[PDB]
Amino acid sequence: GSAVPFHGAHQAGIATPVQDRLHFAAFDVTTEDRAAFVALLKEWTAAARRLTAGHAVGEGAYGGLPEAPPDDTGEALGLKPSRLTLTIGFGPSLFTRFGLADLRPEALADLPKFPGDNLDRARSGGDLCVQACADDPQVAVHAIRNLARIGFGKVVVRWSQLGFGKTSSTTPDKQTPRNLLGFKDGTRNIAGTEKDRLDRFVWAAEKDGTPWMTGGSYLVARRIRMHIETWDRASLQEQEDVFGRDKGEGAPVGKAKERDEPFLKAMKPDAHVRLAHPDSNGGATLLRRGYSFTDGTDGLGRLDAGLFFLAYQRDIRTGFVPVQRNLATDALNEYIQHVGSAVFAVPPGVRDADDWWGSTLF
Amino acid sequence: GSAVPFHGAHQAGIATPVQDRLHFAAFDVTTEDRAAFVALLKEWTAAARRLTAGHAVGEGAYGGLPEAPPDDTGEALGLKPSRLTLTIGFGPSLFTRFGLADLRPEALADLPKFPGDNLDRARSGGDLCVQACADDPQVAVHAIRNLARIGFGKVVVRWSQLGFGKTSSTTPDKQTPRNLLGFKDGTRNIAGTEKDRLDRFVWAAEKDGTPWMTGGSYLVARRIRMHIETWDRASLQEQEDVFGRDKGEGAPVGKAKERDEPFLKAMKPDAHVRLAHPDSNGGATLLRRGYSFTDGTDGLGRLDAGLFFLAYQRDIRTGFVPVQRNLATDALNEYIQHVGSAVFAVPPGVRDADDWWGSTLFG
Ligand code: HEM
Ligand code: HEM
Repeated sequence: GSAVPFHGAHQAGIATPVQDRLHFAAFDVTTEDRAAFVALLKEWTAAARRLTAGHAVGEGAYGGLPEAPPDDTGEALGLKPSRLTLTIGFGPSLFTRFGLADLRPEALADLPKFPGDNLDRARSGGDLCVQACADDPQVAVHAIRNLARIGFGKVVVRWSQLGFGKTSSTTPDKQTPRNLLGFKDGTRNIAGTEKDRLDRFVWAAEKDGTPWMTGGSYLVARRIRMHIETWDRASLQEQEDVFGRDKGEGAPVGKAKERDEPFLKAMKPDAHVRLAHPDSNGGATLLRRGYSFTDGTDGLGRLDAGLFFLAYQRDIRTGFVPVQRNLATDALNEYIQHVGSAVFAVPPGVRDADDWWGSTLF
Repeated sequence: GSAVPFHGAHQAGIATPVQDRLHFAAFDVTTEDRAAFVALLKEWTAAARRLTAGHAVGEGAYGGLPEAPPDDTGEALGLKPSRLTLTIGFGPSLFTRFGLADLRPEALADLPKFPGDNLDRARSGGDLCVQACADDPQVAVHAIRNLARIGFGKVVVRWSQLGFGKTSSTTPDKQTPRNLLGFKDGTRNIAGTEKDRLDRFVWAAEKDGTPWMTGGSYLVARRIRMHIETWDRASLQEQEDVFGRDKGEGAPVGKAKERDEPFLKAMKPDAHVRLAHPDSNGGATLLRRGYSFTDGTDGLGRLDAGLFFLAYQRDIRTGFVPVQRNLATDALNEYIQHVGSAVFAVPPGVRDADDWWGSTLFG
């Protein structure tokens, strides 16, 4: 139930232990007035300081003037902070506004088309994003709803995604969660304690070429549908061969324990783990932080199921792009389809109580 | 505690403690063969016994023959029972199959059209339901996914709804949950401790007319969207006047504490509490067991959120129908819309290890 500190050199919600629930929103900007947009970023930062400490925004949820709408919508009253983090990102499309064209980072690369992509344009892209993670879904919905309300007239929600359960780990000391295919997901990630690996693979550095982004990161979001009818009729051996790990323990093929190191030559040449491993990709390493979803039925008698994949990296060109390119022959492709995509530059942290989201850019 | 017993005179999931999360699924039957359907009910009961104890279905999720699909899909390995309950119900449309038309209970009444209804036919009705409630949403989803798999070829999933209430790890058990309008929700309800009130208002009795249903109950489900962005622009006074209770404490107007008994004459005539109260409805009293939902955002950027309303009662004609009829002029109607509906007869409990869901109906 405890609070996660909001201020720092980096934004929380990346290296932080992964919380149980997600509410992710992408917004488009509707104002052309730079000063008005700056005012919004400041007001949002002030609200985020309240929300992440379990307090109501503005003057509260009740006890004001009877004839005015309350400043806070009130549905998180009496709840703990529940490890809420709020992480903001800026999309490539933002940099066509407010005279920002020459400040777009090179590392904020547009993704190529990948074989098998079927991207819905309405649930792709976005001028900006807010990732809300918490252990209580009500706390996460409250945060997104109140930010959107404050932004009325300056921003609109483009698309959103809820995640009911995590499929990732930044804490190797704790149990690794399973995805809806029934396999542990998150064994070989980057841990929040691994400061050297975070500096090498996740945080942007001054020397990388974009000063305002120092201490930030780059985010790729992919909405992935899972063909569960097809998967659920596969044999146990087929399932294990797809990944290169056994289902019950999650050990590499031939080994006894989850955290034993993979021996790649024992895996099939199209096994997911073999293709995705840093040693297969010139050392490229990612911080994975995704969640499972189910959005009803598919209208054909079946449950809908998928994975909302999130990865953080120091440079999109040296992280997600080489790895996903190497997955062109993945055995897993038979059972999944990418149906949504977005990239964002995640700025540095809010240093103290006088700072504000995006201050290094604006 | 960690598990809820499966066996009993009544099914669990009605009077037993309210769990943090819901996965509710409605199913349509595709077979015409009565024997095949009975065999499914037996297989589903065997699976439910395993699932509610935190065990995998059948021979397990791994360690069987490599060339066979696993019996259990594996996504709940390592999780706890999580207070899982599985509650089955039968829709009016099931009774047009298997020669059952003369065994439909009179208390399983079709609902009338109510003012302002905008029902999506695709998210309404169903031959069967399974209500899966647990404190961990992955435990609930795993249960529905595996029942649907076991049934493939005999049933399909018609519609599915996820919901949430409180998070019990961080929120005290005695605190009333708030709904997404920011008001406390559940103050004046039937509690599972009230044995006599359950007998009077919730459980079907033998003398009610349908012997196979003795110890069962009747369920109404309504998916109710809230117009969140319109509500959030209303004044504090307007929101309180809609309900007849204050927002901070949830006390009735003119009183000081949440649990103070209401004085109906102090509320506005079309306030929700005044219209819904038993004294306004000839004594009609309901067990509410609903869950909030937030599904995402719609094509206009608005939040697709609301209340998945569930009510249990001894007879639909003397429970939900009179009360919802009385809400025709409710001040709350400005901010909500009913967009899905279904009714089910929930049979009696599974008595012991040799009994099965539906045994009193099928024989
Ligand atoms: C529905 C889609 C996916 C599923 C079900 C899935 C599943 C898994 C599983 C079960 C593991 C093994 C345990 C672990 O180390 O985490 C794994 C590893 C991994 N996955 Fe995926 N994955 C999916 C999509 C992706 C995508 C899109 C990428 C990147 C483009 C990716 C990158 C990785 C990486 C880098 C590893 C760790 C390899 C290593 O260093 O040992 N995965 N995945
Ligand atoms: C989105 C829809 C609804 C919302 C937000 C809502 C909200 C509330 C609230 C805040 C209360 C007061 C606290 C309490 O005693 O629980 C209440 C009471 C009540 N509601 Fe509703 N309600 C909704 C729909 C319905 C429907 C559809 C019915 C029945 C057909 C219903 C029946 C009642 C009853 C019987 C009470 C208790 C009144 C009493 O005995 O004091 N509600 N509701």
